[PDB]
Amino acid sequence: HMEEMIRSLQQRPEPTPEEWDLIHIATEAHRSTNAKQRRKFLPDDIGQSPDGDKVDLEAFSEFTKIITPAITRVVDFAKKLPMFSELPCEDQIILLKGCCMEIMSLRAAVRYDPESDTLTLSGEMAVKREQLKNGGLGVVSDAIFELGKSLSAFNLDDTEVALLQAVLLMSTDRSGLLCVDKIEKSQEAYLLAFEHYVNHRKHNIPHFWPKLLMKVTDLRMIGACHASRFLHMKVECPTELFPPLFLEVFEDQ
Ligand SMILES: CC(C)c1cc(Oc2c(Cl)cc(CC(=O)O)cc2Cl)ccc1O
Repeated sequence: HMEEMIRSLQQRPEPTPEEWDLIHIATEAHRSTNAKQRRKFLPDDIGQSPDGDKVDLEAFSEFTKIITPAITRVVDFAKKLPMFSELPCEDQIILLKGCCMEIMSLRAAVRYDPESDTLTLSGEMAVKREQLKNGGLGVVSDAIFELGKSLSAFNLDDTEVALLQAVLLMSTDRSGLLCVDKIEKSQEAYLLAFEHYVNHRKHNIPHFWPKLLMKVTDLRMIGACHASRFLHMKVECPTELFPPLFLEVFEDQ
């Protein structure tokens, strides 16, 4: 026990004005690159749940038509982060390929609406778990909805979502990177700045930070699992339906 005491005995350092700068740049890089009022729903006849793993081409088409902008927004987000913009093109590619699905999934998960039990892709199209699943994501769809439901309680604000994206972007998990050190350092700086921003928000939730950190694992699973679905998508879907950017970002794996 002694949880209440231990909790209160913990030091909650606020953000140092080095971290407040990061937290501001990042927060705006995020806000300016991610756009519920006039959100159009995706027709219930599209992707309505033989072949246990068949991909509904119609649904798939609807999602690939809006994926290029979604991917462009993540790239735009990265470009607005100093420590990223200064990296070699090759590095930016590897980083982007390594976190694009995660960030896109995070943005989808936070736009989750419990009322309608849907997600809003590109901040406009509202999709039901079934549709996104038949459209190609399969279980990954189940995973993003599961994450979206659980993130409602966290009340993440633009900054937490923003730093969470920076943390995902600045990873040295993939190979072929050049500036491993500089990225590593940006990672640690964002994590630290992120943690202090969470101390500042004072969430009425027990072990919030540790829990929010576990969401990163959820997103990386979604990311990794997405690479599989993508392969399955290339098998089951006409190549003409795959936009160029979509292919560059998820192929070669
Ligand atoms: C079906 C297939 C084309 C596919 C859909 C897919 O759906 C999403 C889309 Cl379009 C856009 C976003 C992010 C956003 O809301 O901007 C987030 C998500 Cl999860 C992600 C990866 C994929 O390979």
